[PDB]
Amino acid sequence: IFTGSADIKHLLPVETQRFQSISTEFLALMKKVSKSPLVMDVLNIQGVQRSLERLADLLGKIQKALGEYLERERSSFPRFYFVGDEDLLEIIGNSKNVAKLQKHFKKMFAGVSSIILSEDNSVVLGISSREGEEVTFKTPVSITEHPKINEWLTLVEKEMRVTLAKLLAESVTEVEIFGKATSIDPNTYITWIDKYQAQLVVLSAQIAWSENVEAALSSIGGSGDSAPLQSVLSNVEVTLNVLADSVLMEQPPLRRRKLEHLITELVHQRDVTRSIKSKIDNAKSFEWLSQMRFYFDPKQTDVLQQLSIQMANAKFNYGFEYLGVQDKLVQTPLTDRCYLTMTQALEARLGGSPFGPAGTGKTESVKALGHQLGRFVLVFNCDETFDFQAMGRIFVGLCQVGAWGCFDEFNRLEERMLSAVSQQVQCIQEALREHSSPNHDKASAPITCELLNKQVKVSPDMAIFITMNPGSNLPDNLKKLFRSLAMTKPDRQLIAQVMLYSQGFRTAEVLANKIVPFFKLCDEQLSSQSHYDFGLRALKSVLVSAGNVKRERIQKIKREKEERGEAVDEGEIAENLPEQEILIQSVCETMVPKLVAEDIPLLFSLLSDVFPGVQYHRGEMTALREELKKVCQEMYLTYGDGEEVGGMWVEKVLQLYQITQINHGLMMVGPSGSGKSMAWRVLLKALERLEGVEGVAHIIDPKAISKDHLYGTLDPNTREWTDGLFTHVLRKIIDNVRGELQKRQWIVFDGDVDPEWVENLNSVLDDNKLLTLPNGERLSLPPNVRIMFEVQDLKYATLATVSRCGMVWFSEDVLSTDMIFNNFLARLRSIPLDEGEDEAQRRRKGKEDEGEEAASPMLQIQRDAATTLQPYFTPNGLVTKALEHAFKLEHIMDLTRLRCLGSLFSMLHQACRNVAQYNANHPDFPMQMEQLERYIQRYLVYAILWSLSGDSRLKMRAELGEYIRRITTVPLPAAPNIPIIDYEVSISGEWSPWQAKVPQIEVETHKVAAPDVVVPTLDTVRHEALLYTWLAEHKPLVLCGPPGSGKTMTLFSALRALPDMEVVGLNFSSATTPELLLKTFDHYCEYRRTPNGVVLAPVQLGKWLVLFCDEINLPDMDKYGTQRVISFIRQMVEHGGFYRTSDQTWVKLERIQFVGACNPPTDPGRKPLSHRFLRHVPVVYVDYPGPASLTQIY
Amino acid sequence: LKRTVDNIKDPLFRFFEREVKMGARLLQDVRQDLADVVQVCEGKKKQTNYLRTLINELVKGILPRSWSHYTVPAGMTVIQWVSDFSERIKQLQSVSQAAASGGAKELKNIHVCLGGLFVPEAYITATRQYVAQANSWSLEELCLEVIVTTSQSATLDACSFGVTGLKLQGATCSNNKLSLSNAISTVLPLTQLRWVKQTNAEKKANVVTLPVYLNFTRADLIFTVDFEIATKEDPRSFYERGVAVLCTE
Amino acid sequence: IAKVQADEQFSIWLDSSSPEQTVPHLWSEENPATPIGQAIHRLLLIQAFRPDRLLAMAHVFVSTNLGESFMSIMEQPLDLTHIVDTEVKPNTPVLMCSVPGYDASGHVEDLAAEQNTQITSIAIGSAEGFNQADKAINTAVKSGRWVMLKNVHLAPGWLMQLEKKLHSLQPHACFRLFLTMEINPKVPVNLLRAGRIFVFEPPPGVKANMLRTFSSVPVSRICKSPNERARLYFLLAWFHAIIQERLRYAPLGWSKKYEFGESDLRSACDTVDTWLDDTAKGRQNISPDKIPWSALKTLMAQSIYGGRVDNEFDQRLLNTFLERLFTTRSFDSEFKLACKVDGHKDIQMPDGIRREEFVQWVELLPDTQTPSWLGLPNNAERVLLTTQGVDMISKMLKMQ
Ligand SMILES: Nc1ncnc2c1ncn2[C@@H]1O[C@H](COP(=O)(O)OP(=O)(O)NP(=O)(O)O)[C@@H](O)[C@H]1O
Ligand SMILES: Nc1ncnc2c1ncn2[C@@H]1O[C@H](COP(=O)(O)OP(=O)(O)OP(=O)(O)O)[C@@H](O)[C@H]1O
Ligand SMILES: Nc1ncnc2c1ncn2[C@@H]1O[C@H](COP(=O)(O)OP(=O)(O)O)[C@@H](O)[C@H]1O
Ligand SMILES: [Mg+2]
Ligand SMILES: [Mg+2]
Ligand SMILES: [Mg+2]
Repeated sequence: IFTGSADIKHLLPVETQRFQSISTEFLALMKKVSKSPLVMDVLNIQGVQRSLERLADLLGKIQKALGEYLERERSSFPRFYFVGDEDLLEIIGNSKNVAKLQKHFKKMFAGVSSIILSEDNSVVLGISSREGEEVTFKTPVSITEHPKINEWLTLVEKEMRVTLAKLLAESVTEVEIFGKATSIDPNTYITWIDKYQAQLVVLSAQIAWSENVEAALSSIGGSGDSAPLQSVLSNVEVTLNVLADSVLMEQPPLRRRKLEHLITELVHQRDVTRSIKSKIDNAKSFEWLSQMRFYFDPKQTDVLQQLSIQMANAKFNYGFEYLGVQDKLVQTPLTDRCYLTMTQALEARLGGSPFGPAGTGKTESVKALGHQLGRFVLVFNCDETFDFQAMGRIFVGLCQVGAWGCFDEFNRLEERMLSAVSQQVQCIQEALREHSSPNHDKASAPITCELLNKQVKVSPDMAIFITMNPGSNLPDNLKKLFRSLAMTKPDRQLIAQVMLYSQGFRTAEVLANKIVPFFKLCDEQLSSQSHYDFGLRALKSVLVSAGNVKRERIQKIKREKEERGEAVDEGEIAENLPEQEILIQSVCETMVPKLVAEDIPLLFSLLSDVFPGVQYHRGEMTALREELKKVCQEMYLTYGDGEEVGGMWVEKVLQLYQITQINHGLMMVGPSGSGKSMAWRVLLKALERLEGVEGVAHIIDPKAISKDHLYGTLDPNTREWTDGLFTHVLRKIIDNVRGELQKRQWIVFDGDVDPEWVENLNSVLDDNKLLTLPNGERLSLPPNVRIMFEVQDLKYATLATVSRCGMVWFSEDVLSTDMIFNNFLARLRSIPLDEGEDEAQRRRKGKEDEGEEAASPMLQIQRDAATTLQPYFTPNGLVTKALEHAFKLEHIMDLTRLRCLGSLFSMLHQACRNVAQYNANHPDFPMQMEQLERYIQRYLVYAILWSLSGDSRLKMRAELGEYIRRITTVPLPAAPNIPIIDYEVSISGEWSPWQAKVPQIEVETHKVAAPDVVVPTLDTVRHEALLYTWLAEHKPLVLCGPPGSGKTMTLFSALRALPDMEVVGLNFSSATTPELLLKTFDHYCEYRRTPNGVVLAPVQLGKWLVLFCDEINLPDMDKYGTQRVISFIRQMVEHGGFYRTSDQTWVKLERIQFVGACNPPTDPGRKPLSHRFLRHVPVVYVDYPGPASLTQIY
Repeated sequence: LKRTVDNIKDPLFRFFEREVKMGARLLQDVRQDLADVVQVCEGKKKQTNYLRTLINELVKGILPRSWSHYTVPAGMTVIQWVSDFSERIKQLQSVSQAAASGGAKELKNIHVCLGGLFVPEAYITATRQYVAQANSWSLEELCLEVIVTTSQSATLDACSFGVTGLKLQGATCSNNKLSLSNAISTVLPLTQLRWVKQTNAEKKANVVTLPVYLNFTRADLIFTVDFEIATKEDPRSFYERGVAVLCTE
Repeated sequence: IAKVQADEQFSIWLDSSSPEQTVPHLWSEENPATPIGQAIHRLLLIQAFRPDRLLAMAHVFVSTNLGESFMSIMEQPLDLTHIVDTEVKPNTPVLMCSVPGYDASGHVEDLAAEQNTQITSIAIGSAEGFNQADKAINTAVKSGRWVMLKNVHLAPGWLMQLEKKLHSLQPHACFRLFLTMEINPKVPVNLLRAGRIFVFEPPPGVKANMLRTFSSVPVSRICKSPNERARLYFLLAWFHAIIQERLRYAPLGWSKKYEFGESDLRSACDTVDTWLDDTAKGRQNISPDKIPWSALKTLMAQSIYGGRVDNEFDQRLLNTFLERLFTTRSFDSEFKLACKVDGHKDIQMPDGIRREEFVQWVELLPDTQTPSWLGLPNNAERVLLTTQGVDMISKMLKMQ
């Protein structure tokens, strides 16, 4: 407290002097203790007990004196009860730096997000909203003349209320002219709307309408003619026509929101006036009394008693609280009933309890009623993130300032919090009931309640609302103090109709009656998905987007006509314009990216059912389409338009682009191997080539590192701050050391999403676009930065994170097997296998690589191989049918298409490398295409069997071999009773049994059963060949099988057989974490700062380090089902590197491999590996050797 | 049900597929639990905690909470539940046979007992969309007209669908006209649900809106039916006496 | 089957009001069955034929086994005198559980009044209430005094602590602790197990409900000017009864059991007071046309009673009841509170214009209430009965 702000010492000089004296004594004592830290030595210090007791007494006195000072400051300015002790100390302590107070005005006030100071920052000219709307004080508050924070802040609040009252008086005086008129000039009306604040505009129009109807009903009674009421309705309709004409035009966002609020108001006013139908002729009839009426009395000296809002019996006063630009609600009959019930409860001094299913507008209706009365409503979310310790302070604040308090879902609280908050609500509500007691002296009414163990005065204007969700009921103590209301079915049709009318749609009613049942259909006919949201909020967002689409079409037509010689008329353009097509376009553009492959046909079927004959045509994007095609050609990817191959992938990348345009945070939640990474990389490169803005991506696996290593941490002992990986990246971009802003920065995460590492990201993904650090820094998200999540699923993701982010679902149908086959063939025909660093950058340096067709003999050999493989890699090619059969077969691991396909491609690469080594060993006789063909066809069959049935048992390997034999024409071995997988393809096209390659070794007398002797058998040599194949391409080969089969010994023997190979055994267990791999890298490797970047390479040059991880399955999953070390290995094998937790820099691996062994995942203690990890690993089922192999070995 | 390209296009097929999906899951679950109970009572299976509590509930007649994955009347015993389950699964088998062999269009001509279905409101939604798709009509311009036909297997129009098992509480439907009855409940023979184009005709005073509750507990509302008032009967009498329609009794 | 077809009086017996008292002999046996055998055979016959009468027949079976006067004590009013004085030990709390909305503290208040024993009544729920409770418990245990602890269902943990305190405590011979509750699952099992339990339920019926209503509403409150005020209360009282009794016949009466209770009655009384005071403005008499009928009907249908109602058909029923009762026609001499009652003769609203006249009319109501009073069909009772009958059997299965 006394070393955080210098002004705290000035506020409390006696206490500062006292603490300085104590601190001196305490530091001397602690030095004495540090000299002799033994507990017996400390206990033997002379008079230590008495000194510590005296220090405890004095320190308690200062802490109390400080608490009393804080309580006095809170009592002087009751709104300070809404900020904590640290925030309050910041507010009073930072008196000179007024600009530090602007971050707390949102907690204290309703719509006041900041205050506008003078040039010298000594005079508060006015207040400002979060949107930007400002209210200039009639008489500005002078901080210099009132230096105390409480004094000038109270003057700011009082001048807020007085200004609002005076501006409302002026606005009402102006709008009475429009009310008493038959033709409102659009320009004058828009000028009036621009002049006054949104809440004052809506309130003035409400006051004018209430005054007119009141006068009319009296006139109707005497005259006997309904003419006055008809005139009121006419005027409302004329003003509504003017508002519609204005809202079709192009308006500023603030004026647009004001127009929408005014339209929502006037629709309700016209409805009420039409309800002329019931033939009311008296102003005291309940058909008029039940309506909320506004009686403005400008002559009243007290601003809080100038405007009266009366509904039925109840009669409140406008609190004149600046609400900023709030979201007005469509005044449906359900909301009318809510207003009536809550006002009746408030007049009866009872609280309100709207109950119903979530999303029915309960807390929104409570907040809207509070804002209609000019009150400050605080909504307390009763989820797990509930401030229990602050509840008493906030309750005292509500009682003292006369603010409203709404609980989002009071039944979500746990039993202890529920009971305590119920007791507090009960005492406050009993105090409120005390105000309806006539015996209590009205002249002097100090009604108080027992809050925070003190008598807190309760203002009559405050109220408590308890929104509940049945399935349950109010606590037994609050049942008799609260009036319940069933808000169970919002009138979505009228909400949609009024919002569509406010967006300029002429056929608002038809479109509403279409779009509400359609959203019901989608919510009940689309696959149960967590990211699906067809509620009222989503419907409102869709309607707003449809209005935006309508206005952009209008602007496009207007610009086209301006370019031509044709005249321009906004209303004419709006009339000759399809509203249904715009609504369907908005619905599709909002929902299709989130849809799984099965739900798109369903969505379009339900759509056609509701909208018959209306077709959705996707926007044409020829420039980006051609850039995408060029990038896909460059990256060997497959491109297609519409129904062509790659069409779904291209439409997915276009959807991802539109989501990047709309949102700043977004997710790709397709399954593994569905084209997410290629989609966003190709989009980044296409945008780079199209817009000319450089694109940089920061793939940050959030689970390979801890939360502290991701967001940074500060030492509590020394207050030393460390930047985490994400914070370091964000700060780098914000620093703009190398003009980072001038470049498109995408922060991709590429890891599982859980409600632990995204909590700090919630404010970044929200509209705030701000990262709050435990240090206290507030890092603003730059406009170019795009936070991107590439995930497999959303099983362990919060609805908050899903809602804050755009959604693009990459169903596995997006990526076709033909597309992967084409990619493999193009890469084989283009990229030479033998060439490493050379001819790798030459691919980028050459746009078409003219004159480099015969780059190497390797390239020619693999091009000839691709030619022979081409026929088999067709839509109905042997590979496809075999892959379908592979899916039919059961496997030791969860089968994925890309695991098998990658294993097959690596085996084919090894086949062409074998052709190359044969050519090198026989310069005189190159392998003629004749033999090459036979060999490649046979090796293709071999690779298909060993890649699709590698996980399968011997029976299923035989089944796949028989299926291949049935469905192929290549010459398979003619063995009567020997499996095809028992044969090797030699260099020549002929097969050769594996048993021929098995030698007959002899073991010495000792070491007879040594743990390093491996007797060569058919399984041993076969698996060793597979290891050599898949380790030539440095894949994370995994052998799985029952215990005792020989996985560990075969792996170790084969790895040690390789000369340039350092084998490191890393036994995994449930306690295994990535720090084990980091320790292994520290022990066996070194980091070198190459010009490209940090490279982690083995200390021994010219040798590849293999990390034999003996039990891949064992590492335990989190409570969200994720093995952190497995994710680390996946990152290091996919992205080829990781991130140092000390430097926050990318470290690229060099000459480092991974090999794993497992027991079947069905065994106890073994967890199934993630599909994003299994995609890269080739898994082989090492079954028991069998009678012949056992016979040979033993 | 065997999903094909044309089958998935039919809303009724999709509904029936979801129904039989849920039915099969519960069928095997309940059958496995009963088989375990038989094994324990035969003496060859040890009473685990779940087995012990299941046996206790079956002996006491309390409906097991693991069972009843669909909407069931509250407080109902195990016997009533297994009887209803047998009837529902028999209906699902019959529907399965019609869909598999009778063809997709037969699903339009088959009479469906709303009580047997787990989600009959989804059936009513499907029927509405079917009519809309066949007649190229927009979905929201369709309103439901109910015609109770005492003639067995009464002709079904293109937009008229047959529903059996409907129970009328406290009223007797004669010539598609309701008359207050002192009987406990009158079974409606063959209710015909016809999806007609919505008109601007003003609802007559002799028209009553009756809720079609899922079961006798009146806890789940499926839809509403507009019926004609016979003789000089006030609709307020129908409101006070609690006249309604039950999918199952 | 053969006996059913051959019998000629079987049809009239099946359509009889009380078939359990005249069950025909429809079973075949070698030797005449003992009276309990005939009782069980009749019970089976009633369960098969007329399940609604099963309960009545079940009582007959109990009588033919445990005597005709086995249950006769229960219909008699509870005599807490002897039970509390002897049957209850000083260290055994007397738990007095009422249905939600009912009160049972008045019983022991009158018990202590007639027993001339000092009793201290304490309302539980607040910390000051807890301190008053435990200090009064200590004073009474050391002085042999009676303690009342009202609404102790509000503090379950404090109830557990009280049970633990009473277990070790050794009270005086005249100490008596009463704890009143509204039957909640929150009540500790150990407290219920270690204390005498008394369950109180209100006497069902429109007459009893209206008598409870008139008693609760202050006489002076119903006597305030204008003189029409009393009549309004009467209608309101009637309305309250008509709905609360109708709650017994759910789901036919109300689609679900709403918590229509004292809070709604107080809110409706307050609404009537406010609006009638606004309309009258001090006049001693106002015309029945001047009463804000629309205001009362709307506030009771959407705010007072309609707040709990979430079904649209229940709301429709509530609106129909309010539109039928609260009109100017209710101030006529021939207004019919309930029509087609029992199929013949209909309830007429009392002609009087004073509170005492309305209470007299309530007290002279015939003790022959049927669901036709509530607007329900007269067979609704039968449905209720048969449900209860099935329920009994279900409970009898759970005691197996
Ligand atoms: N080809 C072989 N030559 C020699 N011994 C073999 C051979 N195959 C299996 N064995 C024996 O079988 C056992 C295999 O041990 P090991 O290689 O540790 O099995 P594993 O597959 O790692 N089983 P686990 O780690 O328990 O899941 C040893 O006792 C070996 O001696
Ligand atoms: N447009 C394309 N044309 C051809 N092949 C493609 C295309 N997109 C992707 N592929 C192939 O499919 C593979 C998987 O694609 P990608 O790496 O984008 O998957 P992902 O969705 O990010 O999966 P994971 O969850 O494993 O990270 C690519 O490595 C490539 O071989
Ligand atoms: N009368 C109305 N006009 C416009 N929108 C409404 C109306 N009623 C409800 N909504 C919308 O319905 C949603 C319900 O959200 P909210 O009220 O916060 O949750 P709950 O309904 O569970 O309390 C809100 O997003 C709100 O925009
Ligand atoms: Mg909500
Ligand atoms: Mg990826
Ligand atoms: Mg091993």
